[PDB]
Amino acid sequence: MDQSNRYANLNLKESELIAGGRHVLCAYIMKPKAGFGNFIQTAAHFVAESSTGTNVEVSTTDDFTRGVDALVYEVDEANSLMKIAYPIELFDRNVIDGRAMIASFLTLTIGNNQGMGDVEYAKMYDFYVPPAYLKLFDGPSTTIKDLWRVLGRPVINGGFIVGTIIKPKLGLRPQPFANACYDFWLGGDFIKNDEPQGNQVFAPFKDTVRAVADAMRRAQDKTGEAKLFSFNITADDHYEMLARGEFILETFADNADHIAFLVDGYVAGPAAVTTARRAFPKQYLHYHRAGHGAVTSPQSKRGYTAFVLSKMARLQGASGIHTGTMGFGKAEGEAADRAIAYMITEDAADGPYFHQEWLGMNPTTPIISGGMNALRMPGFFDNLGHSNLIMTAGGGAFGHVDGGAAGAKSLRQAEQCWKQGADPVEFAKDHREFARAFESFPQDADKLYPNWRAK
Amino acid sequence: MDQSNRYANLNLKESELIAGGRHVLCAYIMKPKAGFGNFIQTAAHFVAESSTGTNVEVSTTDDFTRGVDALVYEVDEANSLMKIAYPIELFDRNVIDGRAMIASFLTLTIGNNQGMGDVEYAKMYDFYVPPAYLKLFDGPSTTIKDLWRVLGRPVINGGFIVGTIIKPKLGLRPQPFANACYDFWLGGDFIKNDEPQGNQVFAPFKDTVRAVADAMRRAQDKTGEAKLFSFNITADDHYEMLARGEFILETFADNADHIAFLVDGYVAGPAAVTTARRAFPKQYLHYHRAGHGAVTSPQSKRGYTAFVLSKMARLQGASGIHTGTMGFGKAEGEAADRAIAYMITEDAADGPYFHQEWLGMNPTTPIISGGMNALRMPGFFDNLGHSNLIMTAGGGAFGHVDGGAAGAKSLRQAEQCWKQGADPVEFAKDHREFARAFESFPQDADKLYPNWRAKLK
Amino acid sequence: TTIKDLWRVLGRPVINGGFIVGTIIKPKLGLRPQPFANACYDFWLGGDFIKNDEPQGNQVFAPFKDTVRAVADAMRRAQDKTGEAKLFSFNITADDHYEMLARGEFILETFADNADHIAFLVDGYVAGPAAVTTARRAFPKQYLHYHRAGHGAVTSPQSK
Ligand SMILES: O=C(O)[C@@](O)(COP(=O)(O)O)[C@H](O)[C@H](O)COP(=O)(O)O
Ligand SMILES: O=C(O)[C@@](O)(COP(=O)(O)O)[C@H](O)[C@H](O)COP(=O)(O)O
Ligand SMILES: [Mg+2]
Ligand SMILES: [Mg+2]
Ligand SMILES: [Mg+2]
Repeated sequence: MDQSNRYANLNLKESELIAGGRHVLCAYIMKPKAGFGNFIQTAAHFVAESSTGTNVEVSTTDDFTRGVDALVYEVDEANSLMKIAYPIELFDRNVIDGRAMIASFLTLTIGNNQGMGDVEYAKMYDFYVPPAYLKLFDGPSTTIKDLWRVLGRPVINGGFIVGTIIKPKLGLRPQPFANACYDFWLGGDFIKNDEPQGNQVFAPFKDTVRAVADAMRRAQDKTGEAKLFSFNITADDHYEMLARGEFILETFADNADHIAFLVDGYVAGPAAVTTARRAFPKQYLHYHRAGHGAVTSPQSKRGYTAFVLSKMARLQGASGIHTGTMGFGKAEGEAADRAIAYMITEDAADGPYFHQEWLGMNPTTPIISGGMNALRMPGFFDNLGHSNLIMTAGGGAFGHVDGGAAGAKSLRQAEQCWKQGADPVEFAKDHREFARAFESFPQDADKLYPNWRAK
Repeated sequence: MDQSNRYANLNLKESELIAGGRHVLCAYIMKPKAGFGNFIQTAAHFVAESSTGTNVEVSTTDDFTRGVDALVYEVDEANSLMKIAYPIELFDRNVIDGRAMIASFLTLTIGNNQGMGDVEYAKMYDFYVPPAYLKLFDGPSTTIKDLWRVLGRPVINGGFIVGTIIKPKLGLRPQPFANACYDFWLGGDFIKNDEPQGNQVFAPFKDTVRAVADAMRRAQDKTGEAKLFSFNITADDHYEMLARGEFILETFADNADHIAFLVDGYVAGPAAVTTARRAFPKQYLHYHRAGHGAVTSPQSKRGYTAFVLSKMARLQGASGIHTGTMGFGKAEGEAADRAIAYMITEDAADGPYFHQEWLGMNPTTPIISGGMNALRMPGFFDNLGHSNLIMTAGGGAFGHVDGGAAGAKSLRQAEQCWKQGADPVEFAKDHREFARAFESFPQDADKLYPNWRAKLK
Repeated sequence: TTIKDLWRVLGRPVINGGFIVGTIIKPKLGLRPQPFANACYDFWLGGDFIKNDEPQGNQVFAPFKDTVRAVADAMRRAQDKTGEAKLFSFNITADDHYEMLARGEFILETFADNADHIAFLVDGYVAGPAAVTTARRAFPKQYLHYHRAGHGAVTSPQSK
């Protein structure tokens, strides 16, 4: 049944909808399935299933309901483009504090409409949130500044935070785990649990946290420098997350503010992210996005993009989120992904379709990870334009021929090489650890630098 | 770099892995991306990124780590098949009660491996959980039995629960909302919040809960029959969910056991499902899967299938989950989806690759929804084989020409027609509400029944 | 929770899983933490199930947490020795609702991966239904073991 006359108003202007500040805008790449309605008809049903309607008319509908209908206000069949305007009154609010929830946003904009039989596929590429709705989100409470302050760095442009992931992903018992932490910290700043590390039977949570706490104290006493750790506290059970978080902070004691909390936000869900954000607002919230690739991949024409996921995470209150290597690492990513970083860091930025004013909402740090090492870093920073971020290199550090500590220093020197604007191969002649990264990863060295070995 | 020698052991036999009861098995349909390694090489890296390794060798690796490596134990490149065995020691456990978490299962089996550059796509179609890992999951604490008991039905095979969704999806104010609830309950049993309904500014949560609570009392007093309602309590904030849930139960008072709690488990995540499951174990947990289509659709070759999503939901403790209309409704689905229903309801069932014993773990109700009406119901039931379930028809009920109450009765009579094995058109001549469903949805009636008008009016 | 859940842990059929061999640690009171745990290990070499005698808890000569830790170790040792699963029923009876939570919560964390091997015993007749309900609602996933000490005062045929 055709509901275009109700759910479609292409005479509406995007500029006025933004100026109004009473609508969330979303931009989709949608394709109707063969044997049903044309583009606007299918788009109309899409809007219905995403706001106020269903697949048939019902007597219970009144004029007030019609007033809050979402509306397709712009379409371009030749590019499969479909823009929809959602009145902000549609989105659910907390009874307890009147604040917004991303779960309601997801349910309407990217929920049931992903299972429509008359649609072949549809994927959100961008969305706009007006001021009245934006200010109702938590936003980040801790930022990279709080990490800079702990490291004794300038709170403004404090610079690059050298990081790694403890590898193997799983298998290290408590003390072997802590030993690797100590080694890396002799040359680096930051360490995160690999995403699945927690309370495995061969590496009990409390024993590992205790061993790492010891390793931090030993490393700090040895180097005279502050060291950071990001603990995975992900769990199905809200109270398990609290239990883990509380034990960590008590255990680390005077080093409690050296701690970040990692949450697998995509698989555990927004509910888990909000648990950490609200229970531990004074601890850096580290959003790990494992599993996101199922929808965000360009290979997928469903769900939403990495850009959308990142923008949402900032609203949820992620202190930092993985944004990818932007084509310079091992995972799917493009140089154009730099736009994602700007969107989560700046107070004003452009998306693929919408300009977003953030109204002083705190930034989310772009966390760079995925097959990175000292050799690949200069190219990466060139594409982004800055190094005010956290970069973790698991294999890149612990895969160094001279050990984790040397690996750490190679990452440090790689960024110093870019900041000096020096040539990597020439730079290497005065920095062994960086030069030794060439021998550690000769295939990367051969591709990135053609004749590094002779020179 | 090639890691086949470490992460691949094709000499392992599946029967031994199952008999051992120390491995979670997963079956994927994977395709390597062009310009990298062959199938087994790509499969090896996939396993590494899904268990103990990364894209390069590291000095920190010891033999104990190698002892817990996941392993590719079966492949079929001509069919793009890849089976992986995960040692159960890899999966995270709660510090507080030593129980399992689905979040850890997802992180390893379907996490980082979905973003691999050397893989074009990979999708989980089935998984096996041994007893030692299975018993560590919550499982459902409430089942349809408890809804049957309230309705005064037999607790075993209590039969069909006539349901609907309040439509419009959003827009009804508290009392107009409650009025629609009263109308439907005159002929039906069950009503659920549409998935986004909650605390909208035009329909305050507490005002609506109070209005619906009043409507239930009026409808039950009117019909002398018990009536059920499923409230959406989804929220980012764990404490918001508790606040909503606690207010509902107190408000309904002596009808508190008539209440189910709906959670948008896919978009809100397992954390939200577990909050409801553990805070309110005595209330029927209604898992709404909105958004699942992004990965479960056959159009997608990433993530996991609807079968996997449903199987996980049983472990998480869903009292019921939407399983789709199996090709008979408005959403993407196939007739073969009946197998999903069997997997979540039976104590033993076969998946696309693995046989699963549930060891007495409680069943999860298949909740049928999505463009269903009285006309489409007989066909759906024929494919499934039973009607011991909940079916909700929003448009099918409130889209009835004679109103929501008539709509309810049409759904009731439609199911009565299938169990009696009667001819729908002939059945209609003695059942008005069912007959009026033809005139309500003539397009469906014309295709499903060719000359109903001649046989009726 | 039912016997089905105990059968599942023991690796028995969940339907008609059969006889669960059990005992009570004797002396009723007097055993210090390690001698207590030693008796647990001994019995578990041939049996499945062990319950605290009804008054055993936090006596000054057998601190609760010290004993819980010792039994947990004994369970691991017994299970490693026999390759068989072992069950224990801890008395968590108390006047104070929050004491019951404290005992139960400490036990489950301590036993960790063996947490589902634990049953909770409550002296339901003398402590009352309130204590039974505390355990039932706080720990629905743990086998609730109702001990009826004192019941004889009214239930005895001698009493009318
Ligand atoms: O498990 C891993 O692979 C990593 O620890 C990187 O390890 P390596 O440094 O050894 O590659 C990260 O979790 C991924 O980068 C996540 O991907 P993303 O940031 O794109 O979400
Ligand atoms: O919002 C809706 O469209 C529904 O209320 C159906 O309404 P109608 O009865 O009016 O069609 C259900 O939430 C969908 O069935 C969900 O799909 P699924 O069950 O496949 O997850
Ligand atoms: Mg990782
Ligand atoms: Mg719905
Ligand atoms: Mg006794």
